[PDB]
Amino acid sequence: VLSEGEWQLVLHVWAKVEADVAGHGQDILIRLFKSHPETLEKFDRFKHLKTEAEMKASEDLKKHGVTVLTALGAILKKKGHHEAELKPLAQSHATKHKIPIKYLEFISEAIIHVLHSRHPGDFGADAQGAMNKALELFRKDIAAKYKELGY
Ligand code: HEM
Repeated sequence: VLSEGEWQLVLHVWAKVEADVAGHGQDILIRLFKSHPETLEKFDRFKHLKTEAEMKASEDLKKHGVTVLTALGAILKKKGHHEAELKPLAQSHATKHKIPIKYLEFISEAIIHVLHSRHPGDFGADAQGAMNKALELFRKDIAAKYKELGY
């Protein structure tokens, strides 16, 4: 589990993200889609986007980026007790959207990359290690639910 100090580093940089949820959402999803094209194929809403410029110009993508980061924010703020927040997410992503745990690892990488780009001062090695731990916890718990339903 993460220590109180680790959660503090995670939430300190996350407070910086909340100042521009939409901007962060775009960078993260675009990074995910470009680095791992197979993830884009999972979104019927975004499959038509063929260039980074098109992705950046999509208000629909920006809207989803907010949805994603808002859900993640609520999870991170629950620190070591995010059971209630994960249930609906793990459920939909396993059976409805069919998102393998590996894709959650990909988006975690994208999140960490964008955080470093936008908040280097509050995202040094210690904060980076803490965020990695928080995102690993997120994936681990979702994975447990995935195994439960046989996905
Ligand atoms: C930080 C990790 C993620 C979070 C917090 C997150 C959160 C959400 C939320 C809140 C929704 C809308 C409600 C729902 O259906 O549950 C959603 C929908 C969806 N997510 Fe995620 N998601 C994450 C990662 C991913 C990844 C990695 C993929 C695909 C590779 C993905 C694919 C989808 C799809 C396809 C939908 C349905 C979109 C639609 O039809 O409008 N998500 N996600």
